[PDB]
Amino acid sequence: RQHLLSLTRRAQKHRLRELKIQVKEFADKEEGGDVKAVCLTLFLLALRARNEHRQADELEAIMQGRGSGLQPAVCLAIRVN
DNA sequence: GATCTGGCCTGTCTTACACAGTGATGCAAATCAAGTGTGAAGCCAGACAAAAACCCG
Repeated sequence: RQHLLSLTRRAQKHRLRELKIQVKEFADKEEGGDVKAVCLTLFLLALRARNEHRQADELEAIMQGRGSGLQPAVCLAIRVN
């Protein structure tokens, strides 16, 4: 009810229960059973309102499996060679 | 007896059998560290007007 960095996982849960309600219903009725992409783009927009295309591109990269992730074939290459 | 020949003995000669990987130095290239005011690529403005993909008489 006060802040969120100190509010725990379920404290935040009870804080935005109704946020979750609306977002899940709208998502799984509009995108035909999906919440990942809609919450993804929601956070992208709500952070890009502060024109932080650096973090936007970084998050789109981690969603695209390229950057600070080392896809398992790469780590396997390193362990072998 | 005298010699022939065949067997064994070395004796050379042929191909082959394990070196790139270690930690160190040492130069060349990159960057980067400030200065300070720029413009440029998007941001987003609620609301409005020309195209691709597919429904529809």
